[PDB]
Amino acid sequence: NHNLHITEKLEVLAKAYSVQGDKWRALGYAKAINALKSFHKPVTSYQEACSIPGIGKRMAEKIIEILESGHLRKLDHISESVPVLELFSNIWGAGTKTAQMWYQQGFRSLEDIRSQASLTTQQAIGLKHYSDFLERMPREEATEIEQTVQKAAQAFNSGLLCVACGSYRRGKATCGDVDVLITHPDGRSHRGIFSRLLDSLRQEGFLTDDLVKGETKYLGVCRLPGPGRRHRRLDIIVVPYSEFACALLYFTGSAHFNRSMRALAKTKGMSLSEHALSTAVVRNTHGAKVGPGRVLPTPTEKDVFRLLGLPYREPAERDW
DNA sequence: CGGCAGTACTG
DNA sequence: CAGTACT
DNA sequence: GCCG
Ligand SMILES: O=C([O-])C(=O)[O-]
Ligand SMILES: [Mg+2]
Ligand code: NA
Ligand code: NA
Ligand code: NA
Ligand code: NA
Repeated sequence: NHNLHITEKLEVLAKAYSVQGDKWRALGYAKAINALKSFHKPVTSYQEACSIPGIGKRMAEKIIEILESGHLRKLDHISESVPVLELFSNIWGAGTKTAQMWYQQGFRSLEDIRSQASLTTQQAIGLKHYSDFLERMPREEATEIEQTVQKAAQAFNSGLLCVACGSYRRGKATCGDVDVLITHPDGRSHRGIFSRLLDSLRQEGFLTDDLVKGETKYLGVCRLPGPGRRHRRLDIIVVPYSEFACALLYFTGSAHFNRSMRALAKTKGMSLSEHALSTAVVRNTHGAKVGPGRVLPTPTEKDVFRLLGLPYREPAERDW
């Protein structure tokens, strides 16, 4: 990154808009930041700033003030509430609206939340693990977690396929959580396995808390045995084999990469989800799907790329 | 002007 | 439904 | 916030 002197100032404003609920402006900042981090050289001119995709008049103006002034005046008028809103929205299950409500009600600390806030079941678990969920784990621990799930699943049916996705599959040295995708090549024996799989992982003591228990998605908390272990976020998704490639693609990410790929599909009259890539998709004038297209056959991730007219990208090159 | 990805889960 | 979360 |  040739422009840290810019981005680290911009990230502060981005975070402020985000925790305050200004989602679209924060998205604009996030895109301008990544564009700046991918630039090959320091941006040294206003029109050079305007050069880059994701940088407009407003953003170029801010970069010009930073190079001349070494500073961004807007940083000095960020509301005093933002550090507290960030503290609160780092509770799993509390977002901008809950954080703002707690702030309005006078709460200022996690002690205030603990002693006085009404918490959902999910939020109470997030608060209990507040520090642990802000920490990343070594890649090698994510391996142990994936393998724990795989062995529990394969105890029931040796034919079950289990793949760690997310940042793990993209090759990162540390992971904020573990994402495990499960399917069965026969296209049938994936059904109704959650109850037994989750029960098995609980009997161990491995699964410590459940955040979400849906028919296809589980989100929760695990901890490996022994001393020196922290609680870690674990997501599991079980999908039919017919959807494996799109589910693998979705779950491997990155989030930015998925959104960019899905935006591309839309421009070409298609739609991409975790379930399928569809074509001949009819939408209204607001980009809204009003008529469903046809599912396209996507036996492998490469097929999704190919049908989108894209060169194949290995997971490591999807880390956007 | 208005979209900015598409979906699952919770209560 | 609105809110939050996942990639 | 940016961009079509
Ligand atoms: O945890 C993550 O950030 C992921 O899965 O990409
Ligand atoms: Mg993940
Ligand atoms: Na530009
Ligand atoms: Na949160
Ligand atoms: Na009080
Ligand atoms: Na996850």
